[PDB]
Amino acid sequence: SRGEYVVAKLDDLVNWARRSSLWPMTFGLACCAVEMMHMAAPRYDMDRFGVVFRASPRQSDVMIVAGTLTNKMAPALRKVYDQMPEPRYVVSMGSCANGGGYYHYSYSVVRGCDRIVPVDIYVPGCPPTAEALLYGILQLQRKIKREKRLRIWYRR
Amino acid sequence: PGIVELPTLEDLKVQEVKVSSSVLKAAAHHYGAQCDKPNKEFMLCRWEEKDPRRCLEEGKLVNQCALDFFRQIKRHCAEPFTEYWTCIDYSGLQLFRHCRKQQAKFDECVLDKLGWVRPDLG
Amino acid sequence: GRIASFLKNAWAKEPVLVASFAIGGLAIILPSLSPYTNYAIRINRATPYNYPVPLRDDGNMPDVPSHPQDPQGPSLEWLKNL
Amino acid sequence: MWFEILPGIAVMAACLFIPGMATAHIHKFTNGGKEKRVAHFSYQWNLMERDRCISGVNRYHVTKGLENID
Amino acid sequence: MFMINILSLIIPILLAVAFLTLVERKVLGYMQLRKGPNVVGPYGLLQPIADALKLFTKEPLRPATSSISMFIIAPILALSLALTMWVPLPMPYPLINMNLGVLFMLAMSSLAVYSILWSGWASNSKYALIGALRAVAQTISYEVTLAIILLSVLLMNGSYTLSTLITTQEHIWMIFTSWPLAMMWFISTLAETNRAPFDLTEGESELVSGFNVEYAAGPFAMFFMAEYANIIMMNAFTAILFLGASHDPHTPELYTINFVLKTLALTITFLWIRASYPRFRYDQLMHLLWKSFLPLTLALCMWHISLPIMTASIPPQS
Amino acid sequence: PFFDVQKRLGLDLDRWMTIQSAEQPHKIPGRCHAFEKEWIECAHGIGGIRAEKECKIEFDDFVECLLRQKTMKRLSAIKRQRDKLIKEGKYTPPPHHLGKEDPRP
Amino acid sequence: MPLVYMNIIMAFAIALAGLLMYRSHLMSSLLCLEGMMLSLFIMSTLIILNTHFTLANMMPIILLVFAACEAALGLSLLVMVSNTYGTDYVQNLNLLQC
Amino acid sequence: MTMYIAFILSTIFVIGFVGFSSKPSPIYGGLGLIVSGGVGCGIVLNFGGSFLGLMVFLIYLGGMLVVFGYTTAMATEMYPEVWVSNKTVFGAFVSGLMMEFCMVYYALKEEEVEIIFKFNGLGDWVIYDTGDSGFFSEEAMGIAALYSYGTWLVIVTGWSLLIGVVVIMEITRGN
Amino acid sequence: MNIMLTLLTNVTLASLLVLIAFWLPQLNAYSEKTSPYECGFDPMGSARLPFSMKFFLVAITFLLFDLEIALLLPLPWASQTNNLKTMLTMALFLLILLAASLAYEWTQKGLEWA
Amino acid sequence: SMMKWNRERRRLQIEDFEARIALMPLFQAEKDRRVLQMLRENLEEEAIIMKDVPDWKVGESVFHTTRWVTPMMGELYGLRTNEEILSATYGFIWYT
Ligand code: SF4
Repeated sequence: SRGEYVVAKLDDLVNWARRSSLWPMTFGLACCAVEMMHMAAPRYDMDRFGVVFRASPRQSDVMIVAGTLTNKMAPALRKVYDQMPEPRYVVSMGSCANGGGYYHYSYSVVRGCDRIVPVDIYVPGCPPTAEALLYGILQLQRKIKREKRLRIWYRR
Repeated sequence: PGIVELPTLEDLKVQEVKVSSSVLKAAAHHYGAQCDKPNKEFMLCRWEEKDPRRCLEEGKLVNQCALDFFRQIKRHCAEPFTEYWTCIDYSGLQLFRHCRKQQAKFDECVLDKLGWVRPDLG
Repeated sequence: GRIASFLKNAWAKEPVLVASFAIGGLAIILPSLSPYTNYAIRINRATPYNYPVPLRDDGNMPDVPSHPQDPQGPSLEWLKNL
Repeated sequence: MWFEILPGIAVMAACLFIPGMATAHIHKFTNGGKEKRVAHFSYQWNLMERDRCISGVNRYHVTKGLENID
Repeated sequence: MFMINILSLIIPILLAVAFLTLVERKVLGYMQLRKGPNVVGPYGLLQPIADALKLFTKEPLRPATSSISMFIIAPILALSLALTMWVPLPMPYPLINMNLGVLFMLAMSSLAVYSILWSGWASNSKYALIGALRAVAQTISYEVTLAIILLSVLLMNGSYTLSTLITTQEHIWMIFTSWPLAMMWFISTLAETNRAPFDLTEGESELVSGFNVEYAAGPFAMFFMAEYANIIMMNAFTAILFLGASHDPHTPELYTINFVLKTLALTITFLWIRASYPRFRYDQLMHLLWKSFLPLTLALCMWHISLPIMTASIPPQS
Repeated sequence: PFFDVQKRLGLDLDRWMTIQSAEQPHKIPGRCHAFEKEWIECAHGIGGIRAEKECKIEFDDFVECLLRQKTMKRLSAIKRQRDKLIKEGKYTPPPHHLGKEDPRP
Repeated sequence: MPLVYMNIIMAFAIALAGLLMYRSHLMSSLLCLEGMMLSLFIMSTLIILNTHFTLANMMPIILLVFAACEAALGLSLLVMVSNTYGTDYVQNLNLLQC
Repeated sequence: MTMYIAFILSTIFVIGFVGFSSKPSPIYGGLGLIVSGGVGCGIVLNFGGSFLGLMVFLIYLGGMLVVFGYTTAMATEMYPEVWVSNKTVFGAFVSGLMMEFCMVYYALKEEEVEIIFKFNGLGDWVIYDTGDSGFFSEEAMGIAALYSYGTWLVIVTGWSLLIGVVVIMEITRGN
Repeated sequence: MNIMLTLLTNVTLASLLVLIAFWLPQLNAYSEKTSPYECGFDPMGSARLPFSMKFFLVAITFLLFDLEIALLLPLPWASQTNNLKTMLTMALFLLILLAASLAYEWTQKGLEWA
Repeated sequence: SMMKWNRERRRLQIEDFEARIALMPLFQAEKDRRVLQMLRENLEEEAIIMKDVPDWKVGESVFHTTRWVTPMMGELYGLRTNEEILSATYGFIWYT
């Protein structure tokens, strides 16, 4: 159907815009943030891919939970995620963020950021290498490329 | 109070100098040099009398003299003047600076055929 | 002597104020002793903003010209040479 | 390398160039192949109105020369 | 056809702003041993378009504590004023030729400041309020010196008509006549556009995002477009005022090309400064302008008033 | 207590701007220079009490030039009459007033 | 008199009524003073331009200069009042009575 | 409709005055003052006063900036008031708008309205003069005579401004 | 009228952009998303409480100096007079009075803050 | 360099002003004739318009003085078309 073709092409345009311009928020909890900065560094510059760190949650599109999320910090993380406008995607970097890692059995650690906020891509490692984080970001971009919001709207 | 004594339409009818602003500006200096007398008489009438009605005849004389000036130009120096006023027309401010060469052509032709000399600065 | 010490301290510590005061003082002083200021006044006067109203001839005005391009009256040769 | 920056600068330069050229050529088209007349003082506007009257088509740019005389 | 001219001025300027974002990202990256955006489009050309689409397809959030009317009005004011200021500029022929175009631009720049203050106040957030107050302090610091420098330079022009600047600088650039005023003017333009080292209103490092901390999606895009357009417009004003260009009336394209190149160079200088220098403290910015720039500007204004008189160089009024 | 220090010392501190008929830059005339001059000349040295009635014609002309109240009233009456005639259908504006003739240069 | 004069004089009347009818804040009444000054500027400018009183086209600028002087005075007093009471509320100027 | 640009702008001016005079929070009153200043600039430019109007707009734009900062500092309130947040402010606003609308329609319809003076409904274009100023801007030449004719006004105003700086310093010393 | 048309066009473009930004996107507005931003934790007080201005004196002096900015703008046309001596004297008088005011405030610790 | 260029500019301005001076008398004559013609047309059409109205003298002056008073915009263009009125009143201001 011509309507299906138009919807598919418009969805392609929107997904391309969203994946090409991915603005992570300046959120780094722990050692994994340093590998994130190295990703921002010249060798693996993420600005080439359109990933620009923006501080304000309302002006950001992706939250990368780099570092251990303590029970004290979890409400702030949830608040920052909520204040972030949608579409919003969450990437969990490092074993500490993914499932608690080295401090899984600590009283003051949330055993994974999945408990607090929905996570789209999990980047393994402790710390994950900057190339690994870039791979995760590109995987998130492909995931956005696979999204079918307008097609589902037309079919619904 | 009293009725205003406006002049009749026929009396205020005169032959008109139907030339564009660029054409007048191109010939402005020679026009002032040649037609000074009647123009100065009309100006004195206007400033002393302070009535537009009182000086209508002098204005008619002014218009006639301007027409005669343009007629002599057409007879003797038409083409150089046409090029000159064409050049001035292009500039939005109608600057003299951009058209110095065509002005030189017009001045030389006018000096030869008609003997007019351009008034100097001031 | 002490004035020189003050000037050196000013240039070392507050150069901008020294330059500003020097420039302002020169602005005040130099125009008074400049020959060309009268030329500026004359140029401003010479500009023909308003029409040169003719004056009636009573026969006793030798200096006033009876027509432009006549030897009588003001001259602008000075500005042309300037 | 550094030359890779140049293409975006060229695109920006073309975008910036478009306005001035468009303004100049639009003025030329509207004003009969001549620059739009600048009226910064009342005298020039009076000249423009007189030209509008002289033209006969109510367009100031239309210029009547020696031919109209006599 | 005047509407066509208005669209011709507006639409290309916005595209220029979009590609200026790409140029800045690449120039800063290369000055930082990086490559600016290159993945999205050949040499990163399509990155701006992707950013605009992403922002305008992103949810706009109206803060619960915000005053909606001012919150919405502020971006509209910023963008409309940014586009308006381009109108009087002679490139070479201005869209609107005003006898007092320079004062018009000054007043319009003054008006644009309220967009930042209104946005920050309406946001009803502490960081936004701090950014608005910083913008107030910045205007207090820079407006007087900007006006005095512009007056001093325009004394040689003889008018506030922007078009006549071309005639005045026909034989030489005015930077040679007034290079100190040119330096202070460039810094003041940096201050007015809220660009580094005077990027205090946004101040990401110190204030999370400054006045726009509560703005997302389209309104933030409008604020960004206004910012970049103001950068380009102010640099173009500097090019017209000081770095004059040759204008052949029969061929305006030459003047347009020269002017565009000079403005591009000045904007690149803006990005260069943002990369090189650190940020000032707003107390330090106000002190710089009031204690250092203002006295020198007063002295130079006296000098420029006297110089035409003592040198018999008073410019023609017309 | 108007100590006329200006008149005593021959200083024109502010009298230059007191009237519209005084000297102005580049001899730019005021919109009512003639009426103001006539009124000032009429009421000179005769005192305010006398001038208020012996120069009332001059002052009324000056006020009419300044405000145009009577001229505006007459123009409004003429326009009202013209509109009423047009409504009645017994009047038709001339072609030159309607724009069918080129106005005199 | 044309209607624009009517509107501008009405604006002056409205500003005067606003200033004479305080509510709580002093800043608002200082803004009403500034509004009165703006209305006066507009009236003077219109009169001087319609009557071609060339040497009187500077009077509006002097009026504006002294209006800004007055505004500065008002704000400098408001700052002291706020410091001494914590608010700009007019009800705190109550120590002096009668 | 373009035959009466002046009237529309003056009505906008009066509405801005009814806005800042009903006394909302100083922020919205400053908004009203800014709008009224812009409209007054429009009116003065329509009458031929480009420099004066632009100067008013520029000066009030800067003045309202300091007012805005002062408000956020001294004239601040937890719930700032808009023209629809209190019955008094909205009463004042509505009364002002109604009073305008009343006089506006009265004068537009009636040939000659007379509130306190006599006003004629004929458009402002009538009063304009038919003369020519030549190669000059009469407003600019008059405003420039402050330095050639108004030496006394310059003296007085300069002294007033210096004494104003001194006065502000003394009034804000605060002992 | 050209200036009016240009202003209308620019304002209409901006308003259309705002409309497209507030209507094209999808929205899931909930209380926590529209709450004020305080770097993750909740604000203590309001953002409408008084915010002390440590540079009040400089602001009032800014008003007083913007007056002088207004007074000095006619200078370009003033240089066209025939009494250039008086014009120059008065212009330098005004600029020297502005300099004096700045110097007084500076020396009296008025340009400093707090 | 600026001194030289500005002096040349002043000389060219003098040249332009002299051209205006030369052309002004003809313009003054044209303007006076046009104003008188417009006033006469207004007077005649008014004589047609208000012949019926009682106690209305036609072309009666509102000034006691029997002296020429420059007509206001309303007098010349009062009964002309709206486009003419807009042009005369606001053309120079609006033109840009
Ligand atoms: S996962 Fe490893 S590198 Fe990352 S924050 Fe935890 S301990 Fe540090």
